[PDB]
Amino acid sequence: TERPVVNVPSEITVYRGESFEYFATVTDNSNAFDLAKTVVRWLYSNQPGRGTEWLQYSVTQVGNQLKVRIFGNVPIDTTIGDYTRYVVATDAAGNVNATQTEMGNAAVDKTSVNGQFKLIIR
Ligand code: NA
Ligand code: NA
Ligand code: NA
Ligand code: NA
Ligand code: NA
Ligand code: NA
Repeated sequence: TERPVVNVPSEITVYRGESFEYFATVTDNSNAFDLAKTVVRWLYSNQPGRGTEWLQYSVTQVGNQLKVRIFGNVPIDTTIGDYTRYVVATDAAGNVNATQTEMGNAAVDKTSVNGQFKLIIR
């Protein structure tokens, strides 16, 4: 009950040669966040990820929630396919919606964590 909660589109579809601009939301029972530790990343590191290096995000406080803008410009030559990515949010007290251990276990087991989504390039 102390962890923040992301709502993100389960499948974010982007197209070669086009930009995109999707939104996710974070809520927390404390109403307060660590915006510097709220990120969009691939599994392995706090980075956008190989094959999706153009994936960008921004974090804004709106009232008691976070607005997470997920955006970028997809190069015309980008490789098509499907990638798993993550919105990892931190409340002001340092609680997270998903830990790296939870993320790693889900990736191996083919299960999911809060904030996980599929990024599909067409
Ligand atoms: Na909390
Ligand atoms: Na949801
Ligand atoms: Na839902
Ligand atoms: Na554009
Ligand atoms: Na709240
Ligand atoms: Na961390």
